[PDB]
Amino acid sequence: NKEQTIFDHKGNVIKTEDREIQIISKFEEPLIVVLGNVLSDEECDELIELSKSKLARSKVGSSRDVNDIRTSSGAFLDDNELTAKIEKRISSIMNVPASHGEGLHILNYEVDQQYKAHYDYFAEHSRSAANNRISTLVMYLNDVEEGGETFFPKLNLSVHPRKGMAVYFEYFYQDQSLNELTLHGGAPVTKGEKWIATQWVRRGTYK
Amino acid sequence: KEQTIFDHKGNVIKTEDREIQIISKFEEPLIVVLGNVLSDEECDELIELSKSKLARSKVGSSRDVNDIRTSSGAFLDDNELTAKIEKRISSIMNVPASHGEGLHILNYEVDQQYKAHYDYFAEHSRSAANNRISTLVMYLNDVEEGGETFFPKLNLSVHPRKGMAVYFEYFYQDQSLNELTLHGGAPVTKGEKWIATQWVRRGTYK
Ligand SMILES: O=C(O)CCC(=O)C(=O)O
Ligand SMILES: [Co+2]
Ligand SMILES: [Co+2]
Repeated sequence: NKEQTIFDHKGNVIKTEDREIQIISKFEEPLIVVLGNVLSDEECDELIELSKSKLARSKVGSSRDVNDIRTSSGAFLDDNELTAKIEKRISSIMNVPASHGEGLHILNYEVDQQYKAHYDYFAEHSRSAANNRISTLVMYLNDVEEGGETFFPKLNLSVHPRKGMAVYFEYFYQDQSLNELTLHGGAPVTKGEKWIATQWVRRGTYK
Repeated sequence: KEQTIFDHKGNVIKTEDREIQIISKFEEPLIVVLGNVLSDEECDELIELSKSKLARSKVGSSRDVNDIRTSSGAFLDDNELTAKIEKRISSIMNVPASHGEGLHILNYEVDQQYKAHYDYFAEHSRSAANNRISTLVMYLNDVEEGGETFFPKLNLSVHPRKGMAVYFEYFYQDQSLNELTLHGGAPVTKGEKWIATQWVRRGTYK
């Protein structure tokens, strides 16, 4: 008897209020789902541009408080109608209220940059682990000429960037060994560049 | 790790007439989800060809699909379209089109399925002298619900999406790797499922 998952959409599409998302493939335990048609091309481009501080003194996401998680690398977007619209769609996908999301986090990889394998949930006895992360949505905002795979090294599987698509995965299982298998990284970009939006989702209301 | 037939290491496969998208990979045994394999028009035309073929061959017999029997009536007749598609496929699969059996068409209506099976033949069968080594399953339409291609020993499934495909191979020296490619077509629960399949042999098959 498999454990319950947060994501429980049973078909080949997720009908959200403003967009029909395609369920492409999935690995079952832990649950890793490739999703098509998550963002339009225009939404992808706008999220990239919104992430830019453009050498000004104020960092994008400056409207976030000392209770907010702060990202050294990349930027959390400031809330607006677009991010709210997208967070609502993502909430239908991830089956959790948008109030549990940390907000759209944008990251750029230049050529040869990578993200070493890591967990998205916080350390077990950490303080952040009181309202720990339970699931991730990584959205590909552009096409990557070569490289840039999201790889899960303990599962020997990867998802390749494709503009408008996403990879979803969760790690709220009671057998910790399942959460351990969501170890993942971003492979080096070897030609071109890579842009992603990540939604990290908390067990409890976050914002 | 054993070398795979499928050689493509980037995010796209550039064929003569089409740029295929590599969407995701399970490494061992190798299972690859491919985008943009067939245009919408190619999918639509393959289905119309199948309807003619299934009708003219008076095919469509059993309740569910079944790997015991032959299925000659469900291979499309060779024409310009099919040759063009097999040429593309051969660049994807990295095996000459002369090793392919040809575009085999299957249709599933509600509650029909294809129970888990290996595509390759058992050792010492007569077909094992020139055994199948890899499969490409192309989704020719969208399926309201159900109809996933599933691999039960790997807990992995590919959902039908018009124009996409799932590639997998089973030519490993480690027989346990080949046995992990056990796979089936899950019941359609809403709508209907059309696929084309290319099975590729170790040696020439033309
Ligand atoms: O219908 C499916 O998804 C699987 C098809 C299949 O098993 C085959 O053609 O070899
Ligand atoms: Co991560
Ligand atoms: Co099969």
